[PDB]
Amino acid sequence: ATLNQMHRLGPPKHPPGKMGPTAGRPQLKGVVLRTFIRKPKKPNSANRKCCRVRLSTGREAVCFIPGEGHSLQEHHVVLVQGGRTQDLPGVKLTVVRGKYDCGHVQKKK
Amino acid sequence: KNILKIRRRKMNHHKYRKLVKRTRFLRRKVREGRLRQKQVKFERDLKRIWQKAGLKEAPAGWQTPKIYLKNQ
RNA sequence: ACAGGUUUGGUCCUGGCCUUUCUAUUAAUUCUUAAUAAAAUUACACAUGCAAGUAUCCGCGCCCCGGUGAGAAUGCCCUCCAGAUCUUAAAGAUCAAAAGGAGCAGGUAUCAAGCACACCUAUAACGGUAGCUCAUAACGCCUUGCUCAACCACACCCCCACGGGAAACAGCAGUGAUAAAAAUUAAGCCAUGAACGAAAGUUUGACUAAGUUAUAUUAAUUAGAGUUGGUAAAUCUCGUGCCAGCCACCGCGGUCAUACGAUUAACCCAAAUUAAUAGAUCCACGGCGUAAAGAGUGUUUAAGAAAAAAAAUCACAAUAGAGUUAAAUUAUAACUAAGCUGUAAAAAGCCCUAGUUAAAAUAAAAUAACCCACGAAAGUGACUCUAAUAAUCCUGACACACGAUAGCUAGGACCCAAACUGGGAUUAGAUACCCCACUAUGCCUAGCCCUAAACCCAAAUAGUUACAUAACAAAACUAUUCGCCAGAGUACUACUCGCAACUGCCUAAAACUCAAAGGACUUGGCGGUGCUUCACAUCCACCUAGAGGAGCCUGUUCUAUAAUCGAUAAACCCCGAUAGACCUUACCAACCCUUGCCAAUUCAGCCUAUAUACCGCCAUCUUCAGCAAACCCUAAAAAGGAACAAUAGUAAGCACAAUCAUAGCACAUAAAAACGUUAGGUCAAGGUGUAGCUUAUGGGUUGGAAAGAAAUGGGCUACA
Ligand SMILES: [Mg+2]
Ligand SMILES: [Mg+2]
Ligand SMILES: [Mg+2]
Ligand SMILES: [Mg+2]
Ligand SMILES: [Mg+2]
Ligand SMILES: [Mg+2]
Ligand SMILES: [Mg+2]
Ligand SMILES: [Mg+2]
Ligand SMILES: [Mg+2]
Ligand SMILES: [Mg+2]
Ligand SMILES: [Mg+2]
Ligand SMILES: [Mg+2]
Ligand SMILES: [Mg+2]
Ligand SMILES: [Mg+2]
Ligand SMILES: [Mg+2]
Ligand SMILES: [Mg+2]
Ligand SMILES: [Mg+2]
Ligand SMILES: [Mg+2]
Ligand SMILES: [Mg+2]
Ligand SMILES: [Mg+2]
Ligand SMILES: [Mg+2]
Ligand SMILES: [Mg+2]
Ligand SMILES: [Mg+2]
Ligand SMILES: [Mg+2]
Ligand SMILES: [Mg+2]
Ligand SMILES: [Mg+2]
Ligand SMILES: [Mg+2]
Ligand SMILES: [Mg+2]
Ligand SMILES: [Mg+2]
Ligand SMILES: [Mg+2]
Ligand SMILES: [Mg+2]
Ligand SMILES: [Mg+2]
Ligand SMILES: [Mg+2]
Ligand SMILES: [Mg+2]
Ligand SMILES: [Mg+2]
Ligand SMILES: [Mg+2]
Ligand SMILES: [Mg+2]
Ligand SMILES: [Mg+2]
Ligand SMILES: [Mg+2]
Ligand SMILES: [Mg+2]
Ligand SMILES: [Mg+2]
Ligand SMILES: [Mg+2]
Ligand SMILES: [Mg+2]
Ligand SMILES: [Mg+2]
Ligand SMILES: [Mg+2]
Ligand SMILES: [Mg+2]
Ligand SMILES: [Mg+2]
Ligand SMILES: [Mg+2]
Ligand SMILES: [Mg+2]
Ligand SMILES: [Mg+2]
Ligand SMILES: [Mg+2]
Ligand SMILES: [Mg+2]
Ligand SMILES: [Mg+2]
Ligand SMILES: [Mg+2]
Ligand SMILES: [Mg+2]
Ligand SMILES: [Mg+2]
Ligand SMILES: [Mg+2]
Ligand SMILES: [Mg+2]
Ligand SMILES: [Mg+2]
Ligand SMILES: [Mg+2]
Ligand SMILES: [Mg+2]
Ligand SMILES: [Mg+2]
Ligand SMILES: [Mg+2]
Ligand SMILES: [Mg+2]
Ligand SMILES: [Mg+2]
Ligand SMILES: [Mg+2]
Ligand SMILES: [Mg+2]
Ligand SMILES: [Mg+2]
Ligand SMILES: [Mg+2]
Ligand SMILES: [Mg+2]
Ligand SMILES: [Mg+2]
Ligand SMILES: [Mg+2]
Ligand SMILES: [Mg+2]
Ligand SMILES: [Mg+2]
Ligand SMILES: [Mg+2]
Ligand SMILES: [Mg+2]
Ligand SMILES: [Mg+2]
Ligand SMILES: [Mg+2]
Ligand SMILES: [Mg+2]
Ligand SMILES: [Mg+2]
Ligand SMILES: [Mg+2]
Ligand SMILES: [Mg+2]
Ligand SMILES: [Mg+2]
Ligand SMILES: [Mg+2]
Ligand SMILES: [Mg+2]
Ligand SMILES: [Mg+2]
Ligand SMILES: [Mg+2]
Ligand SMILES: [Mg+2]
Ligand SMILES: [Mg+2]
Ligand SMILES: [Mg+2]
Ligand SMILES: [Mg+2]
Ligand SMILES: [Mg+2]
Ligand SMILES: [Mg+2]
Ligand SMILES: [Mg+2]
Ligand SMILES: [Mg+2]
Ligand SMILES: [Mg+2]
Ligand SMILES: [Mg+2]
Ligand SMILES: [Mg+2]
Ligand SMILES: [Mg+2]
Ligand SMILES: [Mg+2]
Ligand SMILES: [Mg+2]
Repeated sequence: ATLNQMHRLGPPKHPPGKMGPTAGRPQLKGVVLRTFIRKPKKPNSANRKCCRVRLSTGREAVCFIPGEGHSLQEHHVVLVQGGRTQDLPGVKLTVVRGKYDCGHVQKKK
Repeated sequence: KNILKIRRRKMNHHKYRKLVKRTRFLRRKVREGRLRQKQVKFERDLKRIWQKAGLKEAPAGWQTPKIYLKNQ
């Protein structure tokens, strides 16, 4: 605006980033509650294998399992990361495949 | 056109008024409920001062009137 | 940033989100060796071993190094130095506590007031004033080491450690618990530094040299990871069929997927490669008519900006008083007639109605006004009189004073209007639009409430018409100011603060969700918009003859059958059929035949699935006038492109038209009728792309089908 205004208001500061689902950490350890299924948003349709998990942050969170096929039993321990899934509403947490109770999605050779 | 912004407002307002009619008395509670907190916090605010200024009693001729609950 | 992708049928514009670059942890997949740097989840709890000694006593040393970042908006910077120590023939030097202040210093104003935060007396601890801080952010709250040859802070916790919990590795190694986060219970004082020593010297988990770890660079001995729709380097065949799955953004999968999973080639990085999460980087010296943003209005404070000119008058409707009434309407009488009112049409309603003639109150102010004045704005236009329109004139608030309608409180008023409500219609319904009553309420006096599309969506005050077209609208801009705007919702919302409000006003967020949301335009299409002109078997009005009823014929649709297919709004229904007893025949039932028509073929043959893969032939708009290359123009182009006293259009082609045929004319009919549209019709005329069948979805023989409860389309024959 004017100079006195730009003086009184200071220069603009770049606002600190809002921490996401992982609350700033790269990954999270988690424990399974109930394996289940969700339906995608409109233009595309499927059914995605989801879990409900608890995080070492003591928060419960809905997360996504990548790949075709898996074994996920209650009380299994998992690792999770912050990939958001573009199909579904509100699932912000992927499960890392290959660690703990989820082994690398199997090969059919 | 810009009506399409107004439509939203118009609706959001209408849908609010309707709400505040059904909810009226629930609302009325929670308003007065907080006024009785206000007046209390207010009181404590001053009480704090006697006790901070070393006096035992509230100073002479102090009834500490109720502002928030003022009616009629 | 040298930018790039992403809003729409498309075009700009505005505007987020994302990609592309570099670093760091951690994870997944791989991993050969050295060298060098770096080593770290945790002020959670700690087993054990060590991290201060020296030295003729005494003395001196003993968080100094070393560790950590818990705390505190801490602090940076700059003054000024008490004290401690060192040197020394008394003054130098190094640290530097306290105490200060030029200036700089995290977020938040939804934390706006704090509550004695000041001074004066030098009298010698008493008296005297009534102050101080604060919108240039006081006082709060929230988060946090840092501005780095270092500085600040802590040392089990109770900011401080007398005392209290209680028995302390935030020294080196190690260890439980915790966390996405994993170095040796390692050797030496040999160098440096430190402590003591007169000294040799002694001690030192500081440090030195190692040990461990792809954490980062370097060198080679080491080859692997990710990608391949687009942004963005790079693809073939299968499988799968909106499923399994993938994507950072746009998106991919619904039978032929370069987007999935797996091959095949490539691409690019490479002892690393991807993924994740944090950073660096990243708004606005840009804007505010239509896009997010000029507050409803004025004045002043604080704070600022300044050559000269800058008070002239109502063409008369500011405001506040007090008085007054012309038209109309109403009470209420006098007559007179039975109706009067009311709509598209009615009904209900009223006849204490209607017309006429009289006539107060209340309310509202035709024409003038084709005027454009007065007020700060809201607002103000019947008449008269009284009072009367700030500032020698810049800007200015959260302060002050006003602020349409509606609404609230008390009292009056009540012609007419009228939310509500009750009748009446309309309607599927009609809580509405139409009708009829009647109320709060519009009116006055006094007090509140403080909101508007309070909009001319265009801030104030001086200027200029220079420069100049995003679009549209009211053409473009300086200068001084204040106010306001950082995607869209969420949200004129939740909590706060204040208000004569207590379904209120004002101030005004976040979770979450999305990759948009917006402004202006462009061609279409559409319109129970408006205007003109038509319809010639054609909508209406009109004429004739029929269909719907009856019997029958014949086609669909349903039921029934072991027993075809196709068509099925206009553009199906005596339709493919100008044609089914066997045949046709594609169907069902049984039986049978396997190089099984042909010159040759691990080959024939298939009325099997795709008409949404198609060619063929057609339907349809359509007796509609347009389609389309080649160019040319438009202060830009999505697109448009004519005016004949002509203004940017020219153009061969295909349509129409013209000619042909109906045996001469003419008209009439026939024919013709592009481009496209309907993914319109038909893989059963035939032919084909893709798929399937191959001792059968192939080829033969023998029979068998086509029954009517109905429902309906078209015909025929009648009813004389
Ligand atoms: Mg992902
Ligand atoms: Mg809404
Ligand atoms: Mg409340
Ligand atoms: Mg848009
Ligand atoms: Mg599109
Ligand atoms: Mg559009
Ligand atoms: Mg996006
Ligand atoms: Mg690691
Ligand atoms: Mg230190
Ligand atoms: Mg340090
Ligand atoms: Mg901290
Ligand atoms: Mg604090
Ligand atoms: Mg502060
Ligand atoms: Mg000092
Ligand atoms: Mg709040
Ligand atoms: Mg005193
Ligand atoms: Mg302490
Ligand atoms: Mg003690
Ligand atoms: Mg400790
Ligand atoms: Mg240790
Ligand atoms: Mg210690
Ligand atoms: Mg451990
Ligand atoms: Mg590490
Ligand atoms: Mg040692
Ligand atoms: Mg080393
Ligand atoms: Mg390396
Ligand atoms: Mg190898
Ligand atoms: Mg399915
Ligand atoms: Mg395929
Ligand atoms: Mg891709
Ligand atoms: Mg693939
Ligand atoms: Mg590496
Ligand atoms: Mg910039
Ligand atoms: Mg403009
Ligand atoms: Mg706007
Ligand atoms: Mg906003
Ligand atoms: Mg204005
Ligand atoms: Mg104002
Ligand atoms: Mg407003
Ligand atoms: Mg002044
Ligand atoms: Mg000037
Ligand atoms: Mg008056
Ligand atoms: Mg009169
Ligand atoms: Mg009269
Ligand atoms: Mg009358
Ligand atoms: Mg009428
Ligand atoms: Mg009647
Ligand atoms: Mg007029
Ligand atoms: Mg006017
Ligand atoms: Mg004046
Ligand atoms: Mg002023
Ligand atoms: Mg008002
Ligand atoms: Mg009123
Ligand atoms: Mg009334
Ligand atoms: Mg009266
Ligand atoms: Mg009335
Ligand atoms: Mg009614
Ligand atoms: Mg209807
Ligand atoms: Mg109507
Ligand atoms: Mg009445
Ligand atoms: Mg009024
Ligand atoms: Mg107005
Ligand atoms: Mg307006
Ligand atoms: Mg406005
Ligand atoms: Mg102003
Ligand atoms: Mg002025
Ligand atoms: Mg100029
Ligand atoms: Mg344009
Ligand atoms: Mg927003
Ligand atoms: Mg409002
Ligand atoms: Mg509100
Ligand atoms: Mg306020
Ligand atoms: Mg006809
Ligand atoms: Mg016709
Ligand atoms: Mg008939
Ligand atoms: Mg008949
Ligand atoms: Mg049939
Ligand atoms: Mg049947
Ligand atoms: Mg059919
Ligand atoms: Mg068909
Ligand atoms: Mg058809
Ligand atoms: Mg026929
Ligand atoms: Mg037959
Ligand atoms: Mg057959
Ligand atoms: Mg089909
Ligand atoms: Mg077709
Ligand atoms: Mg075809
Ligand atoms: Mg033509
Ligand atoms: Mg053209
Ligand atoms: Mg002829
Ligand atoms: Mg002719
Ligand atoms: Mg013809
Ligand atoms: Mg012709
Ligand atoms: Mg079709
Ligand atoms: Mg059809
Ligand atoms: Mg065929
Ligand atoms: Mg073929
Ligand atoms: Mg057979
Ligand atoms: Mg037969
Ligand atoms: Mg019939
Ligand atoms: Mg007949």
